[PDB]
Parts: sequence; structure tokens; C-alpha cells
Amino acid sequence: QYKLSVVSGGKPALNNLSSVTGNKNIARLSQDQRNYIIPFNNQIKVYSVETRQCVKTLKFANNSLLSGIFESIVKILLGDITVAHLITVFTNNGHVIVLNYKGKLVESPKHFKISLADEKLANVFHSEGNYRILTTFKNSLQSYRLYALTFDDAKKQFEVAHQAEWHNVILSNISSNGKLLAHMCKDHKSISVVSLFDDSVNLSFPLGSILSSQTQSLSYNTRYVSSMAIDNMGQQLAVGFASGVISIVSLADLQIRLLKWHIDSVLSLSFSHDGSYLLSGGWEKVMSLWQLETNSQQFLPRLNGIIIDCQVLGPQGNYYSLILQMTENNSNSDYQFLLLNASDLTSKLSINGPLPVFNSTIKHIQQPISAMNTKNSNSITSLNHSKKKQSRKLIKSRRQDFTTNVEINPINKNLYFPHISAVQIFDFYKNEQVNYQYLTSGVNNSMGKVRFELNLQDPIITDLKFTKDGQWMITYEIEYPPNDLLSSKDLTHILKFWTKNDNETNWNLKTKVINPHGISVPITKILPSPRSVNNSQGCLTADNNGGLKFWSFDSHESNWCLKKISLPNFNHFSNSVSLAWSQDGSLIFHGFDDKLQILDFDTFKKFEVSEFTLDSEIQTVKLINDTNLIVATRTTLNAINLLRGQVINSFDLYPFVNGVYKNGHMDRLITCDERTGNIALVINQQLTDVPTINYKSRIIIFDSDLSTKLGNFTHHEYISWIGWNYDTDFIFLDIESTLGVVGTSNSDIFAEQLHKL
Amino acid sequence: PSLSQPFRLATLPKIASLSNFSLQADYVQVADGTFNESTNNITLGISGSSISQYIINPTPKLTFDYPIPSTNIITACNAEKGQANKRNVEIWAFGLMVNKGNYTLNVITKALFLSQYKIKAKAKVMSIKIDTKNSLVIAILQNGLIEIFDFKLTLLHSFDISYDNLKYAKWFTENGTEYVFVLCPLQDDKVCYKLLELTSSPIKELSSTIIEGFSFENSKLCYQFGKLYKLNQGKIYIYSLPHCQLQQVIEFPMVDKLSPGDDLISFQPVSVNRVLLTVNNVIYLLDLLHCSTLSQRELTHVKTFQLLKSAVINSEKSHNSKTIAIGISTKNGPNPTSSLEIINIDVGTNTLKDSLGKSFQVVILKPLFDDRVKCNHCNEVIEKLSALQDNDITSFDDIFFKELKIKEEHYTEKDRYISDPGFLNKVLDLIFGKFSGNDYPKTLTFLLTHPLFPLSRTRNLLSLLRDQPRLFKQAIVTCPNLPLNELLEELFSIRNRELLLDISFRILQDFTRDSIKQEMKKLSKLDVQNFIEFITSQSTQLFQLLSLVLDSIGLFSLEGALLENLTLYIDKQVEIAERNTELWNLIDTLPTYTMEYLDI
Amino acid sequence: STARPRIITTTPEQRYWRQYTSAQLVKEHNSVTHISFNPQHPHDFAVTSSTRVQIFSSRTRQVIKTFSRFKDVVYSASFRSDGKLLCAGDATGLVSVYDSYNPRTILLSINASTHPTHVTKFHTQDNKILATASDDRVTRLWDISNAYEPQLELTGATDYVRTLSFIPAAPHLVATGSYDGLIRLYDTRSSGSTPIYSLNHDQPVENVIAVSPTQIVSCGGNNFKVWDLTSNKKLYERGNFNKAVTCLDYVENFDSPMQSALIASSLDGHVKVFDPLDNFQVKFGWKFSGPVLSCAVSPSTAQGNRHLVAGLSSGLLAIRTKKKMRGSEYQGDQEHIIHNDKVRSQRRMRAFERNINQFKWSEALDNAFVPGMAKELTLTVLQELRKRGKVRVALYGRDESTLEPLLNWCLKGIEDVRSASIVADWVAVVLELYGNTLESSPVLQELMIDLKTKVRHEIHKSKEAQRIEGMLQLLT
Amino acid sequence: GNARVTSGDNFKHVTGTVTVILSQALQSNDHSLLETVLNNRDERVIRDTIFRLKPALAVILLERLAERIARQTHRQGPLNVWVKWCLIIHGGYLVSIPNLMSTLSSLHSTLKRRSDLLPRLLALDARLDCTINKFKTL
RNA sequence: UGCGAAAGCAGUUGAAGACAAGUGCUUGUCGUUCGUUAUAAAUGGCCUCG
Repeated sequence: QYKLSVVSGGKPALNNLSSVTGNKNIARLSQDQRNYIIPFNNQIKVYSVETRQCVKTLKFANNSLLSGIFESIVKILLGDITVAHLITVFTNNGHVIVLNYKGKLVESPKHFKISLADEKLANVFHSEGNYRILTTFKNSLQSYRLYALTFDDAKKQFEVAHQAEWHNVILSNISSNGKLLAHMCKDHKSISVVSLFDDSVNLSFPLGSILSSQTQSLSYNTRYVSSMAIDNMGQQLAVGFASGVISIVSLADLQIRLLKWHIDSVLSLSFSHDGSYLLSGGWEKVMSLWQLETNSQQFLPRLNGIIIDCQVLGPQGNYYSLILQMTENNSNSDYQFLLLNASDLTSKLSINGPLPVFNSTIKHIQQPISAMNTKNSNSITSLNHSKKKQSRKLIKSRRQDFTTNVEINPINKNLYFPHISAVQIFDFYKNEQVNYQYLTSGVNNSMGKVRFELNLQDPIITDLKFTKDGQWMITYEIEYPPNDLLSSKDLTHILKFWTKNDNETNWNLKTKVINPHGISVPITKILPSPRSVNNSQGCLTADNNGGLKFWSFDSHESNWCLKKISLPNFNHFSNSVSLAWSQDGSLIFHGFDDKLQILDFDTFKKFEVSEFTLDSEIQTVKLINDTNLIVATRTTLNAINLLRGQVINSFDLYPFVNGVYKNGHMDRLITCDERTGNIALVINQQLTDVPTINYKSRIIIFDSDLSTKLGNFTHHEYISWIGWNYDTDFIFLDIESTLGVVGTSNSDIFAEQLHKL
Repeated sequence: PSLSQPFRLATLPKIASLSNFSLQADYVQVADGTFNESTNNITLGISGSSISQYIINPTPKLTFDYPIPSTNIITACNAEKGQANKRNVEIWAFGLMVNKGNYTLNVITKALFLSQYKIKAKAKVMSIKIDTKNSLVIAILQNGLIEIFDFKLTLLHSFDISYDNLKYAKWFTENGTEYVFVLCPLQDDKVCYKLLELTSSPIKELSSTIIEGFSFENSKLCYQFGKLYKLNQGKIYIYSLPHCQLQQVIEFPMVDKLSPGDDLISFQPVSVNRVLLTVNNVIYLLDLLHCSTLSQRELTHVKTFQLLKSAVINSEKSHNSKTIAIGISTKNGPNPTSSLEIINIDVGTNTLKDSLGKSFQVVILKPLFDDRVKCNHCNEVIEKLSALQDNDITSFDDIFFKELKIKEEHYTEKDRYISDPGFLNKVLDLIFGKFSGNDYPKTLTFLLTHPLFPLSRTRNLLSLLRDQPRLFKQAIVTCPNLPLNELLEELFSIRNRELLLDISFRILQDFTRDSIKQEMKKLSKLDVQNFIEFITSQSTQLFQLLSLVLDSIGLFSLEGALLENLTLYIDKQVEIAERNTELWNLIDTLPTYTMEYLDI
Repeated sequence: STARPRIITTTPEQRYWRQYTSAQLVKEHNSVTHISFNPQHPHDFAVTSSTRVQIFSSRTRQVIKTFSRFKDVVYSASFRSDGKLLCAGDATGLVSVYDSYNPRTILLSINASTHPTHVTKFHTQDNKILATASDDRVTRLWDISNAYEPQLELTGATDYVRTLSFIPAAPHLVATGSYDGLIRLYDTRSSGSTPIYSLNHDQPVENVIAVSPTQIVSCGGNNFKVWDLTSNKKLYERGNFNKAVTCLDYVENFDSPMQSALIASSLDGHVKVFDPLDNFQVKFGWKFSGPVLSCAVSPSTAQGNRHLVAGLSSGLLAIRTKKKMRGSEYQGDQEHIIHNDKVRSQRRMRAFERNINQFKWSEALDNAFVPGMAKELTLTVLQELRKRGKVRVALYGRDESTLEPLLNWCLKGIEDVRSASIVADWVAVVLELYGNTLESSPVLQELMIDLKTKVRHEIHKSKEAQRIEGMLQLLT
Repeated sequence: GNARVTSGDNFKHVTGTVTVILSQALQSNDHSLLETVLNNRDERVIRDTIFRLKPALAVILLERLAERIARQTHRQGPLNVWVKWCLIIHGGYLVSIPNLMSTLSSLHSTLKRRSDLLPRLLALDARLDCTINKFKTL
């Protein structure tokens, strides 16, 4: 009956290799420069630049060869190497695949396989029929080897010939033309530049000669290189430091030139084709074009994130391609590819995948390097310790929630992600983002935080929900005070009511309540009201103190107001509260700590059994149908008939869910259809011979009262969230940012010739 | 929802046809027009006696009576008020059958007799509808003929449904148009269902269907709001118009125990998805959507009660939840007397709130999965424990902990399996019977920490364990759902300082300020004064409790002499509390000429 | 790139009435008894004072016509529906009809009675018939054509009749309210001279007004009551007034958020606004030097500046008014494609906002404490700097000379609840950051001594507030 | 934009005596006249005027004081004695009222805000005293 | 770092190798490893189109 299938996309792919800098971006612009090819973790998207839409999509799942192969793409080359819309994809392992865009994907592409002996392919490139490849072989520093690639027609094979070798490569970069390679090695350190197709350029010099003496006096940040760029001619080499100082070195005589604007570490450096301009970017969220003739600079500020990579992409520098990071989300690295028009510095094409915020960091994600160690960044020293600590936490520790809140708009079916201080509206049918809106005050895009400013925490959008009608949006926010003050511990809880007409795309804030429920008391739960009561224009908010507040929209006031309250000043605290409302609206089921209460809505007090005790704390209360109520506790789940007040089924959850999730996240793991039945989702770590990073999730469809299992499905990755679309199908979000769904003649010759001409 | 006590309308005559109680409801007809939510009048045709109109309120009274010969059987009756050619009039239409030889259709007009008319009907008259707007009388006959007449009984139109031996015909209005559906038995338990619309022909056939497996002989039928309900062998079959398709079958176990032949069953609707069911002298108000028994009432002073008609509430549009139902009641005794009675019925709000915990339908932990991943017999135990000799603590604890593999004397999350309430209750009963006095087993201490301690045993619990301090202390800290009444009584009765603070902490944690405050008023003035004297002799959970006392006691009840001592105490604490707050915050917190000595 | 966010710093019905800002107090020779507005543009209003009637221009707000022919005191200045004709009453009992804006000519003069004629009003639907009320207690109905005998003579009031009203949509109905406390309804279609029915007010009736076809509001004594003729009973009554209400006016379908407004004079110096939709509940009021005898507001179709006029027994007239390269202009009507990219400039930023945008933390703090700076605005810049994480940074390069402006405001801001918490944070840093400079600077020391006394005083208030809070719980 | 700000504590939708002047001002909603009565600071006058004020008018007086305090918090202190005596004197009458919080919602919110300052004001006071003690001895 | 409420309750911050500086010894560092749940500071601040 039911079936599982992936629907939407995932994160854009990057060359996630530590040493290579300035070559992180793999997307390419066609020779006609009419469309941009971007590889994703699960597909390849071809976007038309002129119209800013995804003209074509090549999904790995659809093609058998790509499905078996997909390992990550290390490069894309326009045309076919062996031989007008062909592309050659080189993966890290060595699979060379010739695909076609602008057409229908062929089920038998020209698959090949380069022969590498314990080598990981890192980069490939060409100038005119001559091809070289760079490969990685193994002090925590990887060494590199340079081969020459040629295709022999007779054997139809790729032959590799040794050309060069370098050891202990710390940092690397390739010129814009793709014919020079600059690299820093520990043979403290030395920089060497080599011509790649020729022997014309071959130079090396210690970094000590470049470094200023004052740097030798100062801390290590001054002597730490974070970025490196090499000019096409090889006459200039720009070195960027963690201090934020750029030094252009003239290779002929090693003369230095200091350019100092970046207050924090510079992350991206790139030369123009003629070499007269220098793109720089870093934590400032501002892209600076240094005019080297007069040392001037032009700025493009208030970008969406910190700039990881900069490039001038065109025969005449028509476009600038940037990679943005959005360091607010510590759980995941949120990359965004931005193609700007050089003429007027307007976004010609902005591309990014879904941006969920998980509870904790996942897999091997490491924050970018900064001048100082902060919550959003790592210092130079903190990197290795943080990596080791992350791996040890993922292995040894038992708290492995990685659960994210997501909402679905009933009217539009758009998918709302509560990013930190902002909401991302993402359309999973088209697999494109539709909006990004700031829903809080704070330092969000006023300026780029640097150094100690980076320790500030913007307001966090904790809960985001829609009414049944779908015309109102309720948002709950927590504002964190700055540190080192008397009022550095008094968090401010805010509730906001937003409204929006269907035609427009921007929500307009209508009411704002500061410190609802009192001062420093969280709104642990929110439940929009059913259609019966006030035509779905009311909501309930519940605390960790057992207090309940019912707000509704009054036409006379024209704004929301607190219609009802029950503020029992319980003396104990617990974040394990869940809340359900009957479809008719007569009764409200409030589960606090271990006890469930049935409150009559009219008097907003207990009915006149109302009290039901559970073995452990309640995580979720839901009523699949008016008759039956499913109650989940930390040790089990139970189905109760409200009519009989008796338990029908009880399923033990302790073996799988003991302390893996914090209280309240089982709510976002469990969802229920209003017609057919509910759905339970259980993730298990996979280990063979100590726990391993990889995870496996199981989804189980349950009928009302949980008598039978309609379906049992398994997915091969940790599923962060699962909810019920307003159609019969369920949508689940996976930590790979993947949204899957579980659901049920002479004239003819002359015409051809004229078309050719 | 509730059922009122029946009140007497009239006593039925002692006629032979009415002597057969089981068929008596068939001999009494209730007019549809006069019996509704807003009408205070009931027109009733008692076969062989008369057609009589009664007023219900303020007192039952006979307002009109039309006599009928004793040998005539009333087969159909209806009465409606309207304007006729214009004077306000009440048109009465009734059909009588005398020995099956002749069938009489009669129309009477009364000024609010203006005229009386009588014709011979071809067959038995079952349903009569009066259209005062068009001045028409419509009759349905047993030969399948639907005849339309004026108030002068002049035949204007006749429609043949092509089927004879009709058994059920009911009128209803939808969106302002008058509709009627008929059920005609066929052979082999097959029944023809037809739906007709009233507008060359004023009668239009909309649907005609044959339904299989539909028996009449033991089936009670009623219709309400596009749904036809059939009660048969304890199962209520719900059919939905216009196609009369079976939607739901609801089993009614309380009827399944009825021997076939002795129990008298009547079945009528009262509201949306709600009906009245009577079994002999017991009247049930049932909600069919939720399958719950909203209300039940037994009439001990009558042998049987049969529903005749009920004023049905359209609860979705009507804010009124009170209606009436009329039935025939039969007294116990050698000379039973059958009488007409009316019952006031409160249907309710039609919400799931009403049906909570009232179903008329009468566990073990199961693995989540039937079958390389990181991991994070109750009766036998009862029998073994019960077999023990009196006051044998060591054996009792050994069996309980060993058999259940319980490792700690207090409940832990690893003991989720024991959480079946039935086993815990029996062990608790065993512990009390097995042990009395001053020595209880350690199993009791484990149960006190169990989250699912039965509520039935919470009462008087603190008293039993008063003798042993540790066991009393355990009950305060961990025992669930302890009554507040006992906790407050023990609060003011215990002189132990430690227990008072724990009792203070427990009361606040589990109970609201409002809930606690009301009980505190009930406590004697002397006890609260004694508690106050104790204070004058974590502390906030005692003081905040005291602040509740000062609110409960009230302004008048407080006495000046003791109040001064309390004032001196509180002012003492405020000075100290301010002092400590200051300490806490503190913990959180060149010359032109200078003479110096040189070291050389 | 995105535009830089801008720094973020009563009832609508009240906000509308607050727009009558401009106030002019004119002095008349005697108490202004009656005030009327011309139904037609320019909607000039007439005021009856002493022996003259003065018409005031709406735009100019000054006298443009004066009718001084009257020998004794005048008692009315009501205009006709067309506005061409105005009628006035006199203590001698003569009713004089003049052409509006032509004071010299007297179109019609009628001797209603020997007793004073206090009320003279034109019948709203019918232009020809004019009603007059006199101390003779007969409210005669005159016609302009027939000046020798009234068309009809309504009688039955046992006390002075000083209030005549004509019901809209019922031209045959006539309403009279006497000092008997009885409001009498008459029908001119019948023989008349006998009321259809009487409504008891229990207090002398000072002015009767028909707000709508079925609702009449009768203001007498200390209260005004609204009566519905279909029910023939008072629906609602409001007695917020202290002195005896005198005059009352109604306007509907005007541009306010409230479609309708009802103004009633008090004789206590109060005139308050009531809206018929919300059960005739109070929304606004004005206070004057002395008792108010007459109040009027410009008609619905004023077509310009609205006016609110109040009449005082001292003769003071108070007016509040609610004021209401040959191809450069081508605009591309005939063109295939019009391309627009012009973006309006952002609203001018203040000095403090510019400094924050330019990362001038110290200068932004200085702009906070400058003479003539709003207290609310000073709070935002302080809150913004805290939010930006720049509190110590804004206070590093400072001495006693430039620290006193902050401490002076803190000395005053500590009292405010809104700024109490903010003052605590900034004061905590400066003490933790300038402990040594504190010792060597005397002036700073006294800035704390008074601060410690003031912060102590706030502690006493907050402790006191907790005590009233505690006992308030006991009552409930 | 034009959004209306609020707080969670808004429970709105859930000789020498001047008694005669006070009663007239309260009945007539006369803001000017009421202000003159509240101008007095002599505690003996405050008790006497409230002592002779009719119990019915006392309830609205608390409402007026609540609003005036909220607009201007500087007058929180001087107007508290007015409120303090109203509760003390008319306590019996106030008890016999069907509802208080709905009609005294503004008072409770206003009083709640002042108490919240007390924890932080002590913290500021301790640091002021710590530094104030320091240079005075030096 | 673990738990928990937000308050808080318990518990950590070790060893080796290499390099630099000063005088085999001392100190400091690590784009080095193993193990444990485990101040900053290169004068350096955000575009234009009214």
C-alpha cells in the first residue's frame, strides 16, 4: 500500500579538501555562458542564467550507472574529453562519466575508470587538448602527485604518466587560467610555484622571507596563512593571514605589498584575469574588490553569509561566483552559491538547498577558522581538538538527537524551516527555495560580526506553527542577553503573530507579546486551535510549569488577545509537556511530567478519569481519531480508548529510545494522519565489531489504536524529522538534507537545411 | 445528558386490541405535524377510542377529542395548522380500517367543524402528509398507490410505485422540497427501496434500489436526517440516503442477552446520531457516532415502556438540548393498566465530552519489532505469595524480588514490565492480609516508589504507615497521587520538624494554590494557630505555605495578640533575608616631588 | 546584498479627534445660547449671542455676516435645508426670517406670541413649513406663505417647551420636550394638538435630537437617554456627566474611523463624544473654562476643514479645527517599453543612528546624552549598544569630564521602570571599569553618593510595591 | 510596522479633606480635577479623604491610580499610599466583589513590574556599596 | 563534560614527541600523536545610484 521515495534535493557539493583553497567551487558556466551547472550531493542541476530557473536536472537515482557510482564529484569539464551539450564528470575515486544536459539522459553514458594506486583524485584541468590530474597520497599532512592524462583511441583507456610530486602540502591554489600551481609545504614553511603544462615557472622560497619581522614578534595568527592566490602570469601571489592582512608578493624579486582592511581572518582571495583587481572575502560578509593600481577598494556588503570562495568567472570578468557559509547554524554547514553580475553587482543566480538546523552537530562538520575561538568559529589550535572531540562525542556519548523542527503551510504546502532568527520557505515540489525572511530583531544583517562580536547569539526561533486555516503564523522566540553584564542571565521570551495574504510572499507582523506567561518562563508547547473553535483563529501556549494560555483573534480589537488562562503555580519544573485538542473542541488533553489531564475547554479546567498517571514523563499526546488517544512516554507508547478509558496496545520503546533524544523531540519524530493512521520513526546507530557514525532509520505505519503495522520501511540515513502532509503522504527530512515521502520529401529536406542555416 | 422521570398524559382505554401489549404501539398513532420541538400540543389516535389533542404544559390536559367506533383501527393519523380558503384552520386527516373489508379516508377541518369529508380508500393507509400551503392531503396505500387529495378528498393525482405490500414510508424535507422514501418487502429477505420527490406529475421518482439481507419480521426501523436505522438481533444497521447504502453496523451487547420473544424493544430517534432505546422498563439514551450510553433510566413502577414518538432536535443548528418523548407504559399487577406517558430528555451538546467514559462495548508489553545496532507470569507470582504463612517477611520479599528480578528496593526504569496495575493491586492486597502491625516487607517500599501505585489504595495510606517513620517519609517523597486532605491533616498534626518540611514541599509541588487554599479553610482554627506558633518558634516552601494560611484564615479570624508575635517574627526574617542578599552579591562581585631610598 | 535594516525606536478614534489641534477662543458680549451649521458649502456656522447673530466663515474662522436688527435677546439661528433661509427667535416673541448672507432684508416676520420664542427650526423634509416654540407652551407650526395664522398649533405642555426636533424619514412626526420632563410626540397628519404618546425623562429636557429615523436621544438633567419609538422605551442611558447637560449634536458618515459621533454639552465645561454603535460609550472629551451651553460640529459633507464649536455662558466661543527641455514631462505614454529603476532615498537618519551604522560606538553614546534629546530615544541607543555587545567598548576612552553626562541621566533614569534595568547594566560596567579614576576624582564621588541614595529609594519603593502586592492577593 | 506591542500579564480580555472634589472628579472622568486632588502629599489627608469616600467609588479610584502610575512611573511612590489606604480602609467592601483581577488587572501588572526591579536593584546596590565603602575609607 | 528548569546538582582540565628562545638545564609553542564524558592587540569597520 505505502511506499518510500526520495523527492527533493540536498546540499550543494563542494571540494571538501582541507589543503585546496580557491578551488572549492566545482560549478561551471557553459561555453555559451547561458547556463550554470551545479553538482549536488544527489543530482546535477543545470540552471538557465537568463531566466534564473532550473532548466534541467540529472538525478543519480534515475540513471543506473550514477546510482551505482554515487564518492563525490571532484570536477566537471564542458564537452567530452574522448571526442555540443556534453559534460565529463570526474569523481574522487576515479570514475569518469560523460553525461549530456539539454536533452534526455542516456541510460548508457560513456563510463570510464582512471587507474590510481592508493590515490584519491583531487583536481583535474586543461588548457588545449593537454590534461593533467592531481592526486592525493599519504604528520596529518597529505602529499600530492601530478600525473598527465591522455586518452588512447585504440584501447579506449585513460593513461596516466608521472610528472611531479610534492610532500606535506599544507595549502594549495591554482591560477584562474589553470596553468600554474602554488603550494605551501612544511619542508617553518615554504611556498613554491610551478608551471603545470610547461617548465617555464619553477620557484620556491621560505615563508620567513615573506613574513614581516613584526609578525615574528607577534602571535601566531599573524604568521598563519588562511588563503592564497596566484596570478595567471605568475608575477604576483597574494597571501592572506588569520590576522586579516593580505600581502601581495612580486615573484620576480620577492617584494611585499600590504593590504589591510579585514579585521578578522581572510577566507577567500582571487585575482582578476588581467591581475589588476583582487577579490577578497572573509567573516565580514563583505566582498572587497581591491583596485591594485591605486590600492582602492569597492565593497559589496550585507551578503547572506561569510565568503568561503571568490572567483572571477568569464572571458571578460562578466560574473563573480561566490560561496557563502551562513555560520549562524552551528549544527550544519549551510553553503550557498551566488553568481553576481559584475556590471551592477546584482545576484544573477542564487542557489542553495534546504537549510535545517539540527539540535547537535552531525557527521564531521567543523566550523571555519577565525582569529579567535568562538561559538561560531574555531581558532587555529581549536581545529584538531574540536575534530577529535566531535568524533569522540559521536562515538561514545549516548545523546544523539539530531532532530530538527519543520512546518508545512496548509494553503500552499510550502515547507518552512526555522533557521536561527530567520525562516526559510522552501518549495519541495519545485525543489527550490522561495523565500528567506528575518523574523526577529538583533544583529542579523546589520553588520558582519567579527572577533568578540562573533560570541553574540541572535534570537533563536524555537517554535513556528500555522493555524488550520493557514492565514496566520505563530512564532516563538528566545532572545539571549550579551555576556559580561548584570542582566546576562535573563532570557527574553517573545511571541509574535504574523499574517499574510495568499498572493504575496512576505509575512507581516500583526501582534507581539513580550514575556508571555510571565518573566523567564519558556513557552515549551504551542498548539493551534481546531477549525471548530473561532474558525481556527485561536491557539494554546503551555509552559514547563503546567500553565496554559488561550489566545484568539478578536475582530473588534483587530488583534490577538489572551482570552483564557489557567495558571496553576506548580512548584516543579519539567520540559516534558505535550498538548492535544479534540476535533470538536470540547476537551483539551494536557500532559505535564508523568500526568495527563483532560481539561474542558469551556471552563478551561479539569472535567468532572481526568488524571491519568504514566510510568515516565510524557513526550507526545495525540488523538489519531476522536475515539482513540496515543500517549508516548519515555519508556513506551500506549493506545487508550477515551470512550472506554482502557489501554488497547502498549509497545516498548526503552531499547531504542532511552536517552538518545531530549524531551519534546519525540513529538517531531511522531506524526499522525487525520484519516488513515499514524507513523513512528526509530533511528539506530549501526556498528560492527564500537558505535560508528553511520545511522539507519526505520519507519512504521500504524493504524488507529496500533493494532497492525500497515508498512515497515527502512532508510539508510538518520532521519531528522517526519510530518504528515495535508495529503495522504508523509514527508520526512534526512540529515543529508533530503526530503523523502512515504505515501500510498524535398520540402522536409529544405526545412531541415533552413533550420541548420 | 439526562432522562427525566416520565409524567402522565392519559390512561389508555381497556380495549381488547389494546390488551395485547406487544402490538400496542401499533394501535396508537402520533401525528407528525403537531409533535416537534416548539409545539406544546400532541394529537394522538387511539384505535377504537378516538383521536385526541392534548396540551402538554403547564399541565397535561385534553383539549379536543373526536370519537371513533371501537371496531375501527386507526392506521394513519396527521394534524397540521394552516390557512385555508383565508381563515386559520387545523386540518385533521386520519385513516381507519374496519375488519379489512373497507378502508376509510377522512379529512376534518376545524376553525382556530368547518367541514368533514369521508371516502373509501382502496387499501390500508399508513402515512398521511398534510400540505397546508397547497391545501393538499397525500396518502400512501398498501397496494403501492400514492394518492393526492384536496381538503375535500377529491382525487387530484395518483402514483403507483409498482410494488405491493409496502411496510415503511417516511416523509422528510430537504432544502425546502418534500421527499418520501418507501420500503417494500420482497421474497428471500429482499426489499425494494424507492425515493420520491414531490414538486405533468407532482411525484417524481429519484432512486429505486433493491437491498439484500434486509428482514422486517424482527427489525425495528427509524429514520433521521438522511440516515435509516435498523435494529435487528442487537445490531443497529445504519443506511444513508438517497441510495440507502449501508454505512456502519454497531453491535449492542446489552441486547444480545435478550431471549427472543419475552423482551419488548422500541427504537426511536431523538437527535443527530442519537436515539432512544427501551428494553422492557429500562430506557437508554445512546450516541451512535461514539457508541456510548449517554444516559440510562429504569422505571421500576412499570413492567414495560414503549416509545411511540420523539421530538427530534437538530442539534447542529439548535442551541436547545432539551426535548420530549412519548410512550406507552404498562404497570405491574394482575390487572395491568397501560397509559400514555411523556419523558423530558436532555440530549446534550453532541460533543465527545458527553460520551467520555460511557462506551457500551466491553495489558502486556509487546515488542516494537518482530525481529549490529547500538543498544541504549503475574498470576504465578500472586499464587506463590498468597500461599505464604502469616507474618513471614523474609519469604515474601525473597519471592517478589527473586521472581521479578528486581535489583533495587525502589522502582527503577528497568522495572517497566512490572507496571501492569492488576499484579500490583493484588500484591498490595496480599501485603495487608499477609502482614499487620509494625513489620511490613520491603516489597511495600518498592511499591511506594512505583509511579503506577493504585489510586484505590492512596486513601488512608498515610495513617497505616504513621507507625513507621521511614515508610511514612518514603510515602511523602515518592508515593503518587496522595490525597491533599490527608496531607494537610498530617501537616498540622505532626510535630516532627523534618516531616513538616517534606509535607510542605510535596503539597506545593503536586497541588495548586487555589486547590490547597479551599481545603485549608476547613481546618480547625486551633490547628492553624498551633502551626503558626510552630513557625514563630526550603523555608519558603514552609513560609509560602504560611502565606497560604494567612490567606485561608482571613482578615476577621486572625487575632491581634498572636498576630503581633507573627509580625515580630516576619520582620526578623526580612532583616536577615536582606542581609544575606547583600552578602551573596558581594561574593558574585604622578607627584612632582617624591622622596625614595635607593638600593645600592 | 540587502539594504541595511533601520534602527527601531491610544485608539484610532481618539487619534482622529486629536487632530482638532488649532484652538481659537473668541469673546462674545453675552452667553452664546445656540450654534448652527449651514447645511451647504462653505458650511458657515451661526452663533446666537446677546442681541445679534454672527455667521463665521469656515475657512477664515471670522465673522462675515451680522444680524443686529433684533432689539431684545435672540434665541435661535437655525438655517433651512437649502441654507438660503435662516430663522431666529426673540424675547419679544417675534420670529424673524432673513435671507442668509443678506442681513438687510427681512423676507418674513411673524409674531408667534407675546411670550418669548426660544426655539425656531425649519422642518427638514419640507421647506415651506417652519416650527416655533414659545414660553406660551404652544409649539405653533407656521408656513412661510401663511404669516397670519399657524398651520397647526400643538398644545399640551404644562411647562416651558425649549426643545423641538424633527424625525428624519417621518416628516409627519414632530417631537417636543418641555421642562415638565415629558417628551411628547405629535403627528401633523392627524388633527394634532394632542400627543400620540409621551416619554418621561424625570428631569427638565434641555435638548432633544433625532440621531436616526427610529432612535431619538433626549438630553435633560444630568443624563442623556436614547429612546426607540418602535419600542417606545429608553434603550440606553449614560450619566457620566456631572452638571446638567444642555446641548447635543449628531453627525454621521464622516471620514473618521467612527462613522458616527454624538457630542453632548455638560454645563460643567465638558463636551464628550459618543458613538452610537458601541452602546453610546465615551471615547473623547474636552474641558473648557466654564459651563458649555451649545456644542456643534461641522456637517458630514464639510468639503474642507472640519470644525468643532463649543459655546460657553461667559460668551467665549471655542473653535477647534481639523485641517484637511520641452520633453521632461512625457511619461512615455506612447512607448513600447517603460523601464523604471528609480528608488526613493531612505528616511533621514539621526546622528546616533549614523554613528552606529558607521561603527562609532563612543560617539553614539555621546549623542544619547545631549540637550533636548527624547528620553525614549536615549533608551534605544543605549539598548542598541548593549545588543551590539558594545558597552565596555563605548566606555573605554572616557574620563570624569565626559562620564558625568551618562551618570546624570542614570541618576534620573533609575526612577523609570523601563530604564531601571538598563541603568543597572551601564552603571555596573563604569564602576567595574573606572574604580581607580573614581578615587582621584571628587566630582564623580558625589555623583554616586546621590545615586546610592536614589537607588536606595527605589529599593524602598519596590519593597513597598511587593507589600501592596501581597495584601492585594489577600483581598482576592 | 504598526503592530501593537503587549505583555503576557495583560489580563484585560480574560477639615482639609478633598473628598467631594475627588468624588466629583472620579464620577465625571475629569482628568484635571482629579490631578489637583492627587497633588497633595500629606499622608493624614490621604487617609481622611479615602476614609470618607464612598465604597462604590473606591473601586474606580484604584483603576484611575493604576492608569496614572503606568503612564508615569515616577509617580509610583506617591500614588502607592493612595492605593495602600484604599485596600486597608475599603478592604471589607472589596472582598464582596464578584471579580477583582479583571477590573484590577492594571494595578496588578503595574505592581508586578516594580517588584521585578528589586532583585537587580539589590545587585546594583551591593556593587555601589562595595565601591562606595572603598574610597571613603581610603 | 553529564543530568536538569531557566535555578542548579556532580565531575574534569593528563601523558609523550618535535620545534624555538634563554642559559646538559629552564621557559614557551605545535595546519604532531595517545588518553579522559570533558584575553586580544599588523592603525586594521560594511558601495554607488538625488
